Amino acid sequence: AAVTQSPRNKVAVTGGKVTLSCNQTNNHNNMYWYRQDTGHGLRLIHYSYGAGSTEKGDIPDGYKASRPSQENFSLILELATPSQTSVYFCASGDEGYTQYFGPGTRLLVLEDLRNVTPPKVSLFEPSKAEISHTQKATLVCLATGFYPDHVELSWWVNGKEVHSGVCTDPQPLKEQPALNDSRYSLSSRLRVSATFWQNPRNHFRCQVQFYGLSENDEWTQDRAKPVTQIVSAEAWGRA
Amino acid sequence: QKTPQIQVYSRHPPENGKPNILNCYVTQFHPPHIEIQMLKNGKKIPKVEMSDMSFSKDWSFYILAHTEFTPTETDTYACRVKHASMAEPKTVYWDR
Amino acid sequence: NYTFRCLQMSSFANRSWSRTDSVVWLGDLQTHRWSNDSATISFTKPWSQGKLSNQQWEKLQHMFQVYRVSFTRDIQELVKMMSPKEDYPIEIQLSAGCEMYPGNASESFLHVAFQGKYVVRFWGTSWQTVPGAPSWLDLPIKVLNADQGTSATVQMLLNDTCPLFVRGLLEAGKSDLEKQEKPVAWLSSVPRQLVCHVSGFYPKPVWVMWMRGDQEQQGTHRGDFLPNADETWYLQATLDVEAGEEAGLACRVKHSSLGGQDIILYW
Amino acid sequence: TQVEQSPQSLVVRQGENCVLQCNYSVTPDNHLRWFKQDTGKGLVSLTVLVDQKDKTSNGRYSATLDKDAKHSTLHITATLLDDTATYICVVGDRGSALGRLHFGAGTQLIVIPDIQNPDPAVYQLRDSKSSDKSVCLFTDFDSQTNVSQSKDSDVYITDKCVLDMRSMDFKSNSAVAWSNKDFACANAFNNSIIPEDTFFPS
Ligand SMILES: CCCCCCCCCCCCCCCCCCCCCCCCCC(=O)N[C@@H](CO[C@H]1O[C@H](COC(=O)Nc2ccc(Cl)cc2)[C@H](O)[C@H](O)[C@H]1O)[C@H](O)[C@H](O)CCCCCCCCCCCCCC
Ligand SMILES: *[C@@H]1O[C@H](CO[C@@H]2O[C@@H](C)[C@@H](O)[C@@H](O)[C@@H]2O)[C@@H](O[C@@H]2O[C@H](CO)[C@@H](O)[C@H](O)[C@H]2NC(C)=O)[C@H](O)[C@H]1NC(C)=O
Ligand SMILES: *[C@@H]1O[C@H](CO)[C@@H](O)[C@H](O)[C@H]1NC(C)=O
Ligand SMILES: *[C@@H]1O[C@H](CO)[C@@H](O)[C@H](O)[C@H]1NC(C)=O
Repeated sequence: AAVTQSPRNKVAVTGGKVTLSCNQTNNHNNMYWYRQDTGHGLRLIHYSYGAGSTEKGDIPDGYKASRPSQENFSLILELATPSQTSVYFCASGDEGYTQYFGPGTRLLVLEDLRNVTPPKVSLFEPSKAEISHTQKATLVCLATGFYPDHVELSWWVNGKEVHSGVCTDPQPLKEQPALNDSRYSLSSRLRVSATFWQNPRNHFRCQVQFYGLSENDEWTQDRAKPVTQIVSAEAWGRA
Repeated sequence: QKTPQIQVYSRHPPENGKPNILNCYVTQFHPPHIEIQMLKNGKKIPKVEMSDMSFSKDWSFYILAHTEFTPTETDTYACRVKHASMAEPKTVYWDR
Repeated sequence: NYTFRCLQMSSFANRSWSRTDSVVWLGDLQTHRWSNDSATISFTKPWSQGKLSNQQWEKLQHMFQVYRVSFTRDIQELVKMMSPKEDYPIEIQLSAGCEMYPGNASESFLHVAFQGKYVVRFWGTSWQTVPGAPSWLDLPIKVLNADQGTSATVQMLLNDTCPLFVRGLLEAGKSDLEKQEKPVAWLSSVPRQLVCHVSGFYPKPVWVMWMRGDQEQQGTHRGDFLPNADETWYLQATLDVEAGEEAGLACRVKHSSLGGQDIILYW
Repeated sequence: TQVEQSPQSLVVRQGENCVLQCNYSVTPDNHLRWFKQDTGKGLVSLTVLVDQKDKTSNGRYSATLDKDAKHSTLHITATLLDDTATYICVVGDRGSALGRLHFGAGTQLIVIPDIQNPDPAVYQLRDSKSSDKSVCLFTDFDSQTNVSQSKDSDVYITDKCVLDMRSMDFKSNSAVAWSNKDFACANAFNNSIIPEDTFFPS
């Protein structure tokens, strides 16, 4: 019995309005919104027993729920605040006890968007030296120059995402650790059998989904408006 | 909503000058929130004991109040009851 | 044929404030008292604990302590579910226990009333509404029936614990239940209605009749049984007569305690 | 704070076992549930213990519950690399949708990968579009080796990370170094105690 959340990831500014939404197809009377903050368990914000009803949870302040239909439960932040930064979970259930949890939504609330920047994405090709020594080919992706740290790096081989022989940095590293509001870098690896790299009909792509502004955020600066976008980099197999 | 029945009667046979116990039996009321005073010559009586509330098979509530009293030719004793069912508080007087 | 009754009354004024009080009756004698204010169930009789060990009782009360808290939240969360259909004030009443019979036979009931009308019961292994109940109770019933943990507990409470516990009670409390207490009677009159006052007798069965010598006056009206504080009863019979007929009227009172010495009281 | 977990965090080597505690004061305690949560991911349920004294298992995971002691344990047998995650304890105070869940903060498990055949090397890699900018890759070292962030602030070194070629059953450690601006691969990791037999080719 599946449950979805949208957006999965959001960057927002203090004062702004944010809406988190939960679609649930299992015909469940009951729905719930939680927030997870490191060092605490999940905490209940609002819940609902059926279309039209919403209910205060344990930590309701700053939040307003909306249950228009049996399928949808929305959490509305009428005035976003740095402190509303969190991972947000949604769940549903029937009259039994089990709750079925959504995949979660990372919200970041910044005081100011002046620093948002999409990354540069370079792909680095396997070493001839490596290939001959290990019989394996390591590709390296490098996403740099971005802010904030809300990026999802993913690896694609012939239009399909691959997870095997992949590893991404768990934490983005700061480019100027001293200075504040510093931009970040991130690297990732894809190891393949050398014969797989040496295959010209194999298309390799590293893709970073960067989370930035919405086409509705006011932008005063001269540079291009750092919108939520996909920046990627690409190379074919070669013998 | 249901309106309460008040019944005032004494434990032992009424006899002037002789200490006795006066009972007030309030019954057949809903909701269970209720205010009961026993009254000598119009005035409230201090040490007035109450049984725990309970209800009959028919689901309606009842409670029993009682107090020491010495009946005289002169004094009048009464039970006044306030309940949401009633606009004005109901006073039933004692009669030997 | 004794009936053991755990009567619970709960009031919910608004979303926040609520209270729950309980009494326990064996036949017509109170055995327990549980005020909202108290954290523990009170014995109102030296033999209230029946024949359970200290450890069995403490475990039993701990189950109740938990129930009482849980019952409160659960109702409040049912109002939330049912709204705006239903709203405070809300008055719930429970009536639970068993009736004991010849041999080792019994029957257990658990009846729930809402706003003063009997609507729900435990029967067999599940909650069910009774005839007359509003259809909306079907959701609360469904939610309550989802909780297998409570079901099996309640089944154990009604099937085994009640009959067992009460049996223990009737042993330990034989001298009180079998108490004989003599009545006392006095005559009086009102504008003409004559009144035979019978007071202080136990147990409840009693015979009161106005009589001209031997002829039992067919016009005698018995009143209701009214309780005294000290766990004895009070009853009166009224005879309507025309003034000047009061001569040679008597009141005859029969009660087990008197041992065939009928109380005779002449006008 | 009615659900407490122990330890706060633990590091174990691949293949070893480990035990996680959960102690609570929730009342009543209808059921207890163990969640597994990968970094970034959400909550995967592992088991749900319901009885007064209950025991469960699910693959290499097993679990006990003692309701009297208000205590539960999650046993992982022969830890794998994929076990690296946070383990969340959850107590449910009702057997119906009328209940509330009470989440513990979690226990962080990290599992150290078992590299059988180390082969430490540092290769150079070319940008696909601009063959004049590049990166340096320190690979195939074992987990006894640790990587150290750069001397120069204008040079960057990522922390080590393990990858799994599942179809080959092959795990390898790797870290990446680079700089935008006279910086070379054999000089990239002076800052770390790297194996003395590391392969520097070309
Ligand atoms: C029945 C009397 C016979 C016993 C004789 C002893 C007499 C002792 C004198 C003291 C009596 C004074 C008290 C009078 C009260 C009236 C007695 C009737 C209550 C009987 C029902 C007890 C229920 C026990 C189970 C329980 O605690 N459940 C709660 C707690 O539930 C949790 O904990 C439970 C308790 O955990 C246990 O371990 N239980 C247990 C304990 C001991 C044993 Cl041996 C086995 C299990 C279970 O885990 C459950 O699965 C879990 O969900 C849960 O929240 C329930 O939902 C509570 C509501 C039940 C009543 C529903 C009435 C329906 C009303 C209609 C609604 C109208 C809608 C309006 C909008
Ligand atoms: C407990 O007894 C019930 C039936 O007993 C009646 O219901 C009780 C709650 C109480 O009111 C008693 O005085 C009554 O005598 C058993 O329920 C039966 O269960 C079977 C399947 O198990 C079902 O098919 C029957 O229809 C049920 N009977 C009725 C009348 O509904 C129940 O199994 C007993 N449970 C335990 C734990 O002892
Ligand atoms: C609820 O009702 C009680 C008594 O009727 C009252 O004193 C109290 O103020 C009320 N509380 C709320 C939150 O409405
Ligand atoms: C009854 O007791 C409960 C539990 O201790 C308490 O929270 C509640 O306020 C009490 N109600 C009243 C009216 O005293």
